[PDB]
Amino acid sequence: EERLRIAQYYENQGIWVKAAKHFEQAKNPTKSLKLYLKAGDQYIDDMIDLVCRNKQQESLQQTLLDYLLEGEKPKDPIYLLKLYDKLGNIQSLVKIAITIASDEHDQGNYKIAHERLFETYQKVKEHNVAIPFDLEQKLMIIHSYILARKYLAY
Repeated sequence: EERLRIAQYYENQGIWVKAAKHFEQAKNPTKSLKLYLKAGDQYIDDMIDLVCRNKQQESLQQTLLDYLLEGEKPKDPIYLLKLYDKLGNIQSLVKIAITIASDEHDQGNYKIAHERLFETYQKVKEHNVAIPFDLEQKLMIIHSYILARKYLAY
């Protein structure tokens, strides 16, 4: 009942790492997302838990996505993909995964691209959504190249 005063007086003490998390437990999703916007990348997972806890609001996920779109340079795709999957949209998952896998394929890392495409294929299969043709075609081509290399090794 008295969360807001505790959070305010704790923020007035000069610290802002634990008071920001307290604003989350203050039954104030707006303040929660507003302060979590300025937090780090490692804290994002916790906000995803908040998405599991406060499904009424829709601005938190949108603004987290907006802040992470232009955040620094491209990062580990699987983190963004799993957080979008927890959000519940798989088409953007396939799109981003295909983009990153194509980048790796052009860089020459066929194994990493194949692994990421297989992971995306399995994730799509779990959600019972029809597998996009481009994803399957790229996975088949890379798998065929890997099999050809393995058979040439024999």
